[PDB]
Amino acid sequence: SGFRKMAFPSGKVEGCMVQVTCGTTTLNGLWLDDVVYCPRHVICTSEDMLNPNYEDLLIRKSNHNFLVQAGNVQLRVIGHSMQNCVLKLKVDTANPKTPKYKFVRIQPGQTFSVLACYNGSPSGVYQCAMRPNFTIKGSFLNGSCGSVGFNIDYDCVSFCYMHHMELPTGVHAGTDLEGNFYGPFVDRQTAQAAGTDTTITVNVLAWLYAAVINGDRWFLNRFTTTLNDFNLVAMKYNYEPLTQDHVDILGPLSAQTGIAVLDMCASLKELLQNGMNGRTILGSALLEDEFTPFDVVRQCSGVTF
Amino acid sequence: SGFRKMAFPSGKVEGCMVQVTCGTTTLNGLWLDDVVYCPRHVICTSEDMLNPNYEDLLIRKSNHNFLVQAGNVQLRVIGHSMQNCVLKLKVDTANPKTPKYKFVRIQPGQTFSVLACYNGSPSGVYQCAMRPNFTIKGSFLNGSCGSVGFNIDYDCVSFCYMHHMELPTGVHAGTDLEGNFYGPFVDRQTAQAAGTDTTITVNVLAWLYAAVINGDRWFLNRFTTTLNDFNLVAMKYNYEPLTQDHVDILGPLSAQTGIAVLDMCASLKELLQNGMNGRTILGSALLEDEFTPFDVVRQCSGVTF
Ligand SMILES: *[C@](O)(C(=O)NC)[C@H](C[C@@H]1CCNC1=O)NC(=O)[C@@H]1[C@@H]2[C@H](CN1C(=O)[C@@H](NC(=O)C(F)(F)F)C(C)(C)C)C2(C)C
Ligand SMILES: *[C@](O)(C(=O)NC)[C@H](C[C@@H]1CCNC1=O)NC(=O)[C@@H]1[C@@H]2[C@H](CN1C(=O)[C@@H](NC(=O)C(F)(F)F)C(C)(C)C)C2(C)C
Ligand SMILES: [Cl-]
Repeated sequence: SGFRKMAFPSGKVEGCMVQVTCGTTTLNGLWLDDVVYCPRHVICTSEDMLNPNYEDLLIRKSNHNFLVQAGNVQLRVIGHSMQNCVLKLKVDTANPKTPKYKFVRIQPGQTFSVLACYNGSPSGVYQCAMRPNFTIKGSFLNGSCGSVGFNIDYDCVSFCYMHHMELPTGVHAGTDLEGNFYGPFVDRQTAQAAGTDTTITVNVLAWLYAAVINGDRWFLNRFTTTLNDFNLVAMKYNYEPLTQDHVDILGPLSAQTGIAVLDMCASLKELLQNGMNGRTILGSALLEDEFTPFDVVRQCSGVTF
Repeated sequence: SGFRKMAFPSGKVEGCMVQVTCGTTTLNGLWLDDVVYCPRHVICTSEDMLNPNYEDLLIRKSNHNFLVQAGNVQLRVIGHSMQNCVLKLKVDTANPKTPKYKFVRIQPGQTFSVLACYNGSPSGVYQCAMRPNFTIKGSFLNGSCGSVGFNIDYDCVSFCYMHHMELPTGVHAGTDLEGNFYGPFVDRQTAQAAGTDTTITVNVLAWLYAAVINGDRWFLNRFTTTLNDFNLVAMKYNYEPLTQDHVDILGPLSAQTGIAVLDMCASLKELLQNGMNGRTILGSALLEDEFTPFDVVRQCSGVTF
């Protein structure tokens, strides 16, 4: 029992982190086989970053201008190319610690672990959600760029996020490993704001199931609701619409607790309309939306990697 | 910017986890050099655990009765001994992945990372505090026993916790790596309850400093207080006394923000007396006490390992 925000074990990703330096700019890279992936703004000075022409800056660089270090060892760069907002440095040595891996573009509402890194060295690991407005609520300082986000499925590391920038409100934005941004953001130092965020309804329901599994049952009411009537009420409180796909994904938790998804929807509607009245659920005074249905099942079933 | 509950990177500990099986009992062990450390109740059946005589059960076991597995590889056991609540199995192979390490007994109020494991395989990592009542608020299922808690200091892993049991309220108890329990608990299935818990004051202050560093400053008032007057008020709200040692440990955050510890104490006193009035601090509606002063400095300075 107990329910905690839990990250994936980071060891398979720790073995892939390197430092990339171009002139006086240093940030983190991800070394898989004989390629190092890092944010393309490694090739800018401070002044370049207000309106950089990356294609123009990269034409003036050659392989030897990229200093890649794996702990104390320099890796010799033997090719370079830009893909969207990511630089790919081919190196003469394959990383012997490369795990089985995939590059995946995640959907808003999905969670992942971030391995925050500085100078190619791991600082810490924590769990994030891709927000509906395409930001993450991270913890990132200057030097963190090229830190990565990932999921593990048994032996396979699915890389989904590379860190690039901080937006107003101290939220974060970055790319998939093909260098395409999540959301409407660009890698330029100019005024950019996230859209209005929305609460990930399907994740709040998953967490109420987690609360029932742990014996926190006070908020269960005697009512059901229709999907249509639930969605009209959720809309008012800036909750995402709940779709039939979301109901189907909640099926395993529903089956395990014996509580129909639309009965839990009736309980969530009463919490939104009436509040929590100074009570907590799983130790929280606010409804939590950064646990997916799969995160709840993994943690409450002891899935390992 | 941003502030998150962050765990240590787990890779150095992931390379030490093994499975130990004695009869039909399986749990996790920690393999350092040529020794495997695990909870001594690996040698009990279900029925033994209501009132076990561990010395008696262990005299009837020999080396070959302990099945240790490191992934697919069986490690041959060549000696065994009991130290307090921990079994030590000597094996014929040194773990080539053994990090620089120490065994340390932590103090209440200190934090550590737990690597939750099942069948010798990592499931997840999260950050805990040793509560004043010698429990942790973990997430542990049947099969998690012998999961470990640790801190990292550059290259050195300080192991502080081995998991043994779950108490009422879904809190957790275990031993240091010398097999001595934290708190008054015993490894027997009998009625045991944690004492009344208390809030770790020095950690709440550390987190209010973290809030100021991140630009959440609404709760700062124009007052100071004396250590004596603060402690009389804290006592009422089941906060630990703040000692001069605690004030000295808060010195670096105090110096960085320019806010004297006793001025922050005046702000905390007003939050305890008046509440938060539906506002949040660093996104939380409750005062958080599981960040140490050192956790705040590491995260807000980007300390790496
Ligand atoms: C990253 O370049 C790094 O760590 N380099 C060593 C850095 C990470 C960033 C700094 C503070 N916390 C973080 O997450 N990223 C940047 O500095 C990016 C680079 C330049 C401007 N960057 C920003 O993050 C801007 N943000 C914006 O301009 C805004 F508003 F659009 F988001 C700030 C103002 C420096 C935070 C790039 C976008 C190329
Ligand atoms: C551990 O033995 C394991 O994982 N084995 C494979 C297991 C971990 C435990 C189960 C549920 N969540 C957990 O953290 N520990 C135990 O079963 C211990 C063993 C027997 C009784 N144990 C308990 O944790 C008891 N607790 C108590 O009796 C109490 F109240 F004192 F705490 C429960 C009731 C099974 C939870 C030992 C103490 C030897
Ligand atoms: Cl909260």
